[PDB]
Amino acid sequence: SHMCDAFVGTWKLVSSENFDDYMKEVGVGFATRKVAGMAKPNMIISVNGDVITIKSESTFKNTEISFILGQEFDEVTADDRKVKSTITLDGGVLVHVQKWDGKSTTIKRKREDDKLVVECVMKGVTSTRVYERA
Ligand SMILES: CC(C)c1cc(C(C)C)c(C(=O)O)c(C(C)C)c1
Repeated sequence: SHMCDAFVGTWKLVSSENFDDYMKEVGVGFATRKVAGMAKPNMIISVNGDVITIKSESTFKNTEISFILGQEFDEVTADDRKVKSTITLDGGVLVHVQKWDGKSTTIKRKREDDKLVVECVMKGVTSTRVYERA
């Protein structure tokens, strides 16, 4: 067994708070914010050896990233930012930092009770998105 095994599974978004404001802070345009904010994605997380894959599937966009912990990769985000991403495990929490254009945002993914909690931070603005097992 692997430590990320707690994250492995198919997850569905059941609540989202302050995501529009998070997206504003990130720089997402009006029309993208409106459509992306309406999305209720399924998040699919799998682990194969050292490689973790996180898929996001919704009516807005289907995204997929695969990565090894601590090793930087290029990511194109759902809002079409080209970012440099590094994901690490810090005391059981997946910490995902995205860097682009001199800016930085951090997305934390945590297991809490039976839920998977995603905290998105851009400067002083935090959005909390909660997922349950699908
Ligand atoms: C528009 C940007 C900021 C964004 C969009 C999405 C969806 C709606 C495709 C997601 C997500 O995969 O939940 C995320 C997560 C990485 C929180 C970010």
